[PDB]
Amino acid sequence: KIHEDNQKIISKLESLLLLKGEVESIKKQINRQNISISTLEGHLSSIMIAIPGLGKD
Amino acid sequence: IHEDNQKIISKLESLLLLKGEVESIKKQINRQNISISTLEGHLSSIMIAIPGPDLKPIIGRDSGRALAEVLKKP
Amino acid sequence: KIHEDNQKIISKLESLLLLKGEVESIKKQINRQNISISTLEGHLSSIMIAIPGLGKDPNDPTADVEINPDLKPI
Amino acid sequence: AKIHEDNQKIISKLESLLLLKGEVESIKKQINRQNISISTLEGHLSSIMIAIPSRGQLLKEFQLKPIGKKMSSAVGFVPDTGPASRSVIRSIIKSSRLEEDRKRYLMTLLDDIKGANDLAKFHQMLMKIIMK
Amino acid sequence: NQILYPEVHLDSPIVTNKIVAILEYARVPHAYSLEDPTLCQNIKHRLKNGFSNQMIINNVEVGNVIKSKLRSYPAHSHIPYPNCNQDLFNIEDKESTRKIRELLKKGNSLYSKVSDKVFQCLRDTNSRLGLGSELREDIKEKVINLGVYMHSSQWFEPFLFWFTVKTEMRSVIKSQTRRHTPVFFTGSSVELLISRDLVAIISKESQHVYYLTFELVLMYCDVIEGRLMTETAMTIDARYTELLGRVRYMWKLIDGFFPALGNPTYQIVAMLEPLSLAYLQLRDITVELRGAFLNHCFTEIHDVLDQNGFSDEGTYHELIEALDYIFITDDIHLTGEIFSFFRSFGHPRLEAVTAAENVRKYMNQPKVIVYETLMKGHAIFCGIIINGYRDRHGGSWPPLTLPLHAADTIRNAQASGDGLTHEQCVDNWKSFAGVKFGCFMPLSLDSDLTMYLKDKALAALQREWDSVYPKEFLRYDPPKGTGSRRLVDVFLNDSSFDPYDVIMYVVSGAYLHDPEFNLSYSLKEKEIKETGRLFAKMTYKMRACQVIAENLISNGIGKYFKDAYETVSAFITTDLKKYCLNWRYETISLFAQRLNEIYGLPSFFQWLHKRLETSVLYVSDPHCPPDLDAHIPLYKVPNDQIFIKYPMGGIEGYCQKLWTISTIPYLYLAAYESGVRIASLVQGDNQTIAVTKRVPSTWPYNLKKREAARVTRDYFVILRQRLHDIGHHLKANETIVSSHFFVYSKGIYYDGLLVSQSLKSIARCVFWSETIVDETRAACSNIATTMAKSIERGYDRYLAYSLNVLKVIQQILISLGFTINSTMTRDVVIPLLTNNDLLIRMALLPAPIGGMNYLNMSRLFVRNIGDPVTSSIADLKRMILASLMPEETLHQVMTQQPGDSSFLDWASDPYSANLVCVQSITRLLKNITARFVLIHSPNPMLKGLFHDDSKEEDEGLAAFLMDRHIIVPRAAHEILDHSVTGARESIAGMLDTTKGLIRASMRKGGLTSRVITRLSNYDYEQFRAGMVLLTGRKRNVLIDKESCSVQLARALRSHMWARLARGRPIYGLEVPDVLESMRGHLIRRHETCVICECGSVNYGWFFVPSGCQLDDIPSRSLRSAVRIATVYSWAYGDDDSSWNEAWLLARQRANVSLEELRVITPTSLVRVARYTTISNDNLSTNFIYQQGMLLGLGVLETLFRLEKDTGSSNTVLHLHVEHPRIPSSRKLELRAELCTNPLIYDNAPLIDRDATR
Repeated sequence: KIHEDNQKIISKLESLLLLKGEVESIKKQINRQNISISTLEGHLSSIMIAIPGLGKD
Repeated sequence: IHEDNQKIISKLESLLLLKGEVESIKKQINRQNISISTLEGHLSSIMIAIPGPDLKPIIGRDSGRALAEVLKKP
Repeated sequence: KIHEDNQKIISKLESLLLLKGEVESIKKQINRQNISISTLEGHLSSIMIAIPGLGKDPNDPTADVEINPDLKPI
Repeated sequence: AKIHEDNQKIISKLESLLLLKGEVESIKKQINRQNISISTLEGHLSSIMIAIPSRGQLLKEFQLKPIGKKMSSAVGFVPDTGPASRSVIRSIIKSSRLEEDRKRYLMTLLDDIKGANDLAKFHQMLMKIIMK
Repeated sequence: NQILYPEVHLDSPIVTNKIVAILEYARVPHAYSLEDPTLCQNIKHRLKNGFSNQMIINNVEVGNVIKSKLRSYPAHSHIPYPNCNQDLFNIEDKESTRKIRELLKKGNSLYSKVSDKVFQCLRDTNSRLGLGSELREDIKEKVINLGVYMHSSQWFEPFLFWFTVKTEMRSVIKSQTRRHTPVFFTGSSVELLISRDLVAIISKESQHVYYLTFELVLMYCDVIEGRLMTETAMTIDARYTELLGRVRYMWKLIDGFFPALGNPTYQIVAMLEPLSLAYLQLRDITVELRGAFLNHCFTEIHDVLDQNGFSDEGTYHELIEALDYIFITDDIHLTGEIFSFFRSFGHPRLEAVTAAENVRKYMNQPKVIVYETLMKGHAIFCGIIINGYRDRHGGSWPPLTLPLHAADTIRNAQASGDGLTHEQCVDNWKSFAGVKFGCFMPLSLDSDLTMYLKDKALAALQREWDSVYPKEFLRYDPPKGTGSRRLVDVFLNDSSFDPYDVIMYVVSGAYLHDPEFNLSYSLKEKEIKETGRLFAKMTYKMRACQVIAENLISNGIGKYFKDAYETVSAFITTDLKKYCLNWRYETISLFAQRLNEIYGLPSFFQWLHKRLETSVLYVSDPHCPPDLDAHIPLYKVPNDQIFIKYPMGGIEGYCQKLWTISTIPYLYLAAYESGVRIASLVQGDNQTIAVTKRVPSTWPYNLKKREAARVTRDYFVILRQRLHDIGHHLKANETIVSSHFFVYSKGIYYDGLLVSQSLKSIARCVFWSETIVDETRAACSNIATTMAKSIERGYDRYLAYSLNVLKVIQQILISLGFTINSTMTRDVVIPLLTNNDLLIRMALLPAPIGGMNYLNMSRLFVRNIGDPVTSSIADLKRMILASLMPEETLHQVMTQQPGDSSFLDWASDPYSANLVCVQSITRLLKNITARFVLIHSPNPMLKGLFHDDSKEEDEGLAAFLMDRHIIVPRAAHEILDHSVTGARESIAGMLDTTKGLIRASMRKGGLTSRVITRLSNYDYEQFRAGMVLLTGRKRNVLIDKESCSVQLARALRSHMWARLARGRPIYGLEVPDVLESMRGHLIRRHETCVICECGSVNYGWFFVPSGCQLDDIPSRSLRSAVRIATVYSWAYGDDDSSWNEAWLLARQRANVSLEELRVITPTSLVRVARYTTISNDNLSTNFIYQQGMLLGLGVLETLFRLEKDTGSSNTVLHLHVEHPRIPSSRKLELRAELCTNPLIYDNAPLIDRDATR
């Protein structure tokens, strides 16, 4: 029964080890979006403002 | 030993509860990924070329009233 | 056999203890992310009040100042 | 007893994973707060850039047009174009500390020169004489 | 009114449409052509309708007289205003100018009597100081024959004609204010008609006809008189020999260009001001900086000649050769004298459409700016504010909120309290992207009143904007105007004025929805530019908000913005005139938000652009009418003619400090990118940037200037790029870069030398002065001031004194014989004109002792003389010793009839000698009008400052201070200046009444008829008092000849003040004269005569080496209370009884006790002066020694004036020098209740621990 319980512990530990790979996939997706914010911040740094010639009213 | 093994299985069931939370994290990153992609689509629209490339975007005053005067007619 | 199974349980448990360094790594990426959003909000804050009529109805963005310069006529 | 001692080591590692449970839950709150922050940022960004005129147009010569080597400016004088440059070179000869016969000889040489590049060669030769 | 005269000098623009309107009402044909024919339609419409008034009927008869005279001349041709200038600069008629010729010939006779003795007195003065050996021989012939040189000039015969026409026209204006028809006066070559509005001149030989208005006559008189005085001054003085010929050729050349070119000649005249700087830049050491700006000037002159039709290659080359003859000279000091001849040609005629289309072009231009450069300048701006608040508050950071994304350098500097450099601000410009300052600048508005009293014209309402145009020039009847015209009239008559109410009128947003807001333009009075310049007029509340906004910027944040190796600098001069048109809302917005956060006012500093973007602007001149059939509101008016419909820009002025403090960060950004150091100086529309780089000391002088020029050129390119990125468009051709010179207010600075315009003040030395009544004394004081200013800028001293005497004699003769005053009775004119010696003695006697000479011989050498009475008596003794004036005149000075003045008049003027009828009458009229309008003002800011019984309190205070056993008049002046009396006098003095408030007080009746009759006749009283003084025969036996001037001045002050003083002593007013005390000796070689002969060892030592080339290289009220306590404790003694009176006087300004009050209360000389070593060791009275050093510098300047270098010997110069307690007899009347007005009274003692300030 103790041997049966130990195999159940091993099976749950392998399930948590499969969860680790999904957590690492979260890290890659967070890092990819961080670059996307960074390149958008560069383009808002390079904005030129246009002023019209005559006021409307 | 058997009583200790039931305690170990009891804590392992609590540790398996985190899988729904990690999927909840994944949906939030997916929701942000749509939000950034719409902003990148909005950002690429007002980009033009400048003679002299640089590709600096230009924002108008009210809705783009100044852009009819400054820009070259296509 | 049971003692050999305990060594396997500890061996699989070691990599789960190493997950804490990865979880702390996510914390640093979120901290870097909220600074990067804060740059965008700082750029949005300056552009909105420099260009008039762009505030998207916030009741006069220039008027966000504090009012106690020994004035108080109201 | 050794197997029981190992099981207590199993329990202590599982409690350490339970301490990690709260920290991962704290990450989900910060990602949720960032999505609200970027959505309000999206609403303000969508309000601003509605112009939508990745190239469609060009500016109609609003640039500074930086100065050429031939053209004169406040940085320096370079001879170019027609009538004004000859008058400027003549004024530099007449205002100089040179001898009068040398100034008259340079007037004769300046009246001889016709080309625009040869006017530039005279000006570099003229400034060499003034410096010497 | 009988107290207002027509204006002597021109303070108004020249408008073509006025001349066209008069000549079309008079129906006279004319040759003018208008760019807008609108007036030329409207008049016709009125003449189609039959509209007429008194001015139309009066002008028909004048035109009929002109047509009846022009029937006699068949081939007559009218010439317009510019094209006739060469004729009208040279016009003479012998028959028409007889009386002024006889008057000036009599002046030549009197000066020929006294000129030799004037020369002898000046020669003795020169020989006392040791310069007698170096006196030039030509100076004698120039002094004796000065009138002959004045009368031999070519502008004398023009000046007599134009002075006659001006004086006869002024008689017509005042007399008409019988129906006599003006008739022509047939001269030898000129036929003349003078009316109130028109002068018709017909030349009999050429048959040329000229029609002129009053403004043109005033302009021609000023131009010809300035040319006459300037040519006389250059002919007499020997240092201006070549400049005389060059400016004569300039006059001939431009006067030749006037008939053919016309009004575009003034563009060449305005181009004469860049050309001197360009020809001075031609002599630079550096390589390509010589002919940079001359190329732009020559290109623009070629463009001016090409556009008008003179497209010939021969003409331009001859003009270049002529300009090369005029502007090339060897002396640097004579280069900048061409700036003095800038106004010698006249002023262009103007029209509103050209200025309107220029501002329309500039303010309706689209722009694209860059966000990054704007944010970098914003980061530098924030860094300057942070460093200023750290410097004034002990290193503490101001209240601000850094964003989350701020750099670690900025956050650690905020935590550790460390200042920020410019590099940290530019590199981390994203750290200042979302900062928000706290409120740390107070709004002090109830403590200042100095600004609203300044007069500023107010525009009309928006509902009634056509009221400025008369019914005569309009096709429709304009609405009658009800708005007030001036700022001070609204401000004083305001029943409820609150300084915070207009700020609420901005912040609440009522200015954008105000129905009566209006801005208008008006043409400038004196601009050489043909387009001209404009000044703006606006309504009351918006002008008040403008004044309060500029005060808030000036008193607060702007005070933050004021500032084996050697250092070299090079200069950039730029113009800032058109920068205000270039500013927009997007560029200024972030800077205005930061000022809003600092001052705590929401949307206040953004007011100008938001108001201008929704309003229509127009240029207003009465003779230029709108092209409208009926009355139409401004928003429906088209964008043509004088109207600018929806401007984007800033008006000239009105936000200048904000634009300046926004502009400086971009200069610092270009400095950081170019790696140079900047010192920046801002003049009026001129900016000088000094670029500094460190250089080795071992390098020669040639290479260091090349290095400074190289880094200056690189900085200039980077600065042009960064100013273009925000949209200013610096336009590099107009700016100038130099390695030696820069221009500022005094003159040109050239490598430690000052190049000054000495001949400008001589051109400003004219007859009469800008007063509403013609006074002789103010005119003579103006002559003395102009001659003294010319002496300080480098003119010769003795020649200026002789010209001053000649001009005083001529001014007295014009004031007696050729005047429009009807109060000049024959009882004073005939005795003065028949007796020559009486008039000469009146002209030569100094004014502190009763004469009409306002220039002293000590004043020619030093700026400050101590006692005017003692200096005047010393000058009179010099004139007696030189036989210029008789001895008995001195006795007359000591037997003069005393005047009537109280203790208050003595305390206001401590050096007065109680003379009869000396005070300027315009000052008296302004003081009475200002006091009346400030007492009778219902303004709540003036509740208790001005009372009906103020004058009795002031006289009681003066009689309390100066009726003690010893009279000290200087200390009482200092007490009254810092008391409530001087506070009221300072508030009344800053209000300029001008003509308008004097007329308004005449309609109110504050000026009584006795006041008008008495103030109308004071010139006759001055001449009567002078005649009674000089004809009296009373002698005092205590007057010894060549006695001390100090004892004579004490006896004079005791005699004139004997009614008030009653024999008590007077202390603290006597000082020895500068010229009498000091004797000079020059040691060229072999010792001193004075030291060996007299044994005197009290002298100052001056040394000039040989072989040097001279030609080339708390609250204010608390401080007032402290000053009152200090002067009263010092002058009247200190004890227990005297400190009570000092506390009672000082309590009225600040809220302090007795113990707290005890605790808290405790030039042209430089040409020699760079080489001069002054040692004061052999001296043994600080004022006497300081004026001695100034006299020594003046003597060494006079010695080396005409010589280029010190020659072969060292120059050594020697200038030898030859109360327990006062108890109070009166008692203090004081005031029953202390005034609590915030301008004057300080409610809190504030910092009692700090005894400084």
